[PDB]
Amino acid sequence: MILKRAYDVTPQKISTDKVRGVRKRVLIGLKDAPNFVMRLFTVEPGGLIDRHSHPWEHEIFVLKGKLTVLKEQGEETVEEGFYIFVEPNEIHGFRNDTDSEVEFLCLIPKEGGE
Amino acid sequence: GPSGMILKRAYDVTPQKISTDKVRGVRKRVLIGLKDAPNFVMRLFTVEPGGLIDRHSHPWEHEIFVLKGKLTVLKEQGEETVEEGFYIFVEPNEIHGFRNDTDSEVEFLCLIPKEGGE
Ligand SMILES: [Zn+2]
Ligand SMILES: [Zn+2]
Repeated sequence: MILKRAYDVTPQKISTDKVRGVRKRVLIGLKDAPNFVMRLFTVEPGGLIDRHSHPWEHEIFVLKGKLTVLKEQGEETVEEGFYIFVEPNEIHGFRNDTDSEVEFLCLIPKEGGE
Repeated sequence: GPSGMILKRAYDVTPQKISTDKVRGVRKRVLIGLKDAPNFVMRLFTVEPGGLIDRHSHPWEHEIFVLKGKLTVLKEQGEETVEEGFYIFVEPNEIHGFRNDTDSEVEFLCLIPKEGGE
């Protein structure tokens, strides 16, 4: 059994053509998990995960801040204490329009990798 | 399967009492349940002060994230308390349980493969 403070997992900085101002922690990855993986994302002020889709779902819980969720058309802001279920193949992305860091838990089935 | 995305305040789900031979002082909210989940389910558990999930095991894993409070985790050998911001991975068949030794509610997210129910 693994018990660990999430913050202590080293975050990975992401800065690409589609993702900027984002850090990813893999809390429960493919080494350990037989079916699905647990990640924790931190979105800096102004950070962006641009619209994309994939053949697997997301299950998300917003831990801190106000997260802007991009939809195929339009967007919706939600707060700490919201959960989000993104169906497979649905277009989605994320932005942080606030002045402080936003954090969310994100789980995907193993085929999504970590 | 269906398209779209659900975005919902977890507290809009009513916390339902869990009461079994091996659980007392616990409530649960099913957030992403069997009716919708392709692969795994998301629950939010509330452990009342003094609540207890006795040591047990089952043929599926748990993935847990502690949202609020100090959670005492029961292991096959001894126990360890963790707090908000900790995650826990419980392997299939590993003995585990939980206690809330504090005077306030403890909350944690708990995800299992959907073959284990909701
Ligand atoms: Zn995605
Ligand atoms: Zn269990």
